[PDB]
Amino acid sequence: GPVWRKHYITYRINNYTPDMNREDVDYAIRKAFQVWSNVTPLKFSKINTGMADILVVFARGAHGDDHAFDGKGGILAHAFGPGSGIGGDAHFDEDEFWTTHSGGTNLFLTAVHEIGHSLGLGHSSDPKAVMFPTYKYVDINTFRLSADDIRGIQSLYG
Ligand SMILES: O=NC(=O)CNS(=O)(=O)c1ccc(F)cc1
Ligand SMILES: [Ca+2]
Ligand SMILES: [Ca+2]
Ligand SMILES: [Ca+2]
Ligand SMILES: [Zn+2]
Ligand SMILES: [Zn+2]
Repeated sequence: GPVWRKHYITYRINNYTPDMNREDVDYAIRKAFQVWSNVTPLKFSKINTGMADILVVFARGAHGDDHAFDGKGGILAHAFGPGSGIGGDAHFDEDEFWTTHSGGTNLFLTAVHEIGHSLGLGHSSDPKAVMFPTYKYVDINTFRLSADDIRGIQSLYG
């Protein structure tokens, strides 16, 4: 399907969850982008004003697209594949409790998966893949993409 046709990609954080320290949100998102730039030719840059390729949004319930959120649990986040406008954007359900650790829902881990979608990946049937569509906490300090994730992304880029 669709991929970004350029190497320099921008992101912007639209708003911040009150669940976390601001700096921790910035760092979780930055690290999640780094996971993918590690294994592709892409470069990601945070911008503070204007139109970014990938807008990161925290919202609850109905929030202006065809993917209303469902309160605590269930759908944690969703993202749109590469394209103009809302293409690339990643939305996180504010009815979750976002964290830097094993409590609540880990923002970094969720964001790695969502950014996969923002870059054009679909879901994997392999439970070991970050793109497996079921949330399960794993240690973030030593996180690695599965072989399936790497072959998926390198089928699109590089
Ligand atoms: O992209 N959104 C989805 O696939 C919807 N499922 S999810 O929110 O439980 C979810 C989100 C992110 C994960 F890493 C795992 C599960
Ligand atoms: Ca939810
Ligand atoms: Ca966009
Ligand atoms: Ca919340
Ligand atoms: Zn949405
Ligand atoms: Zn998904």
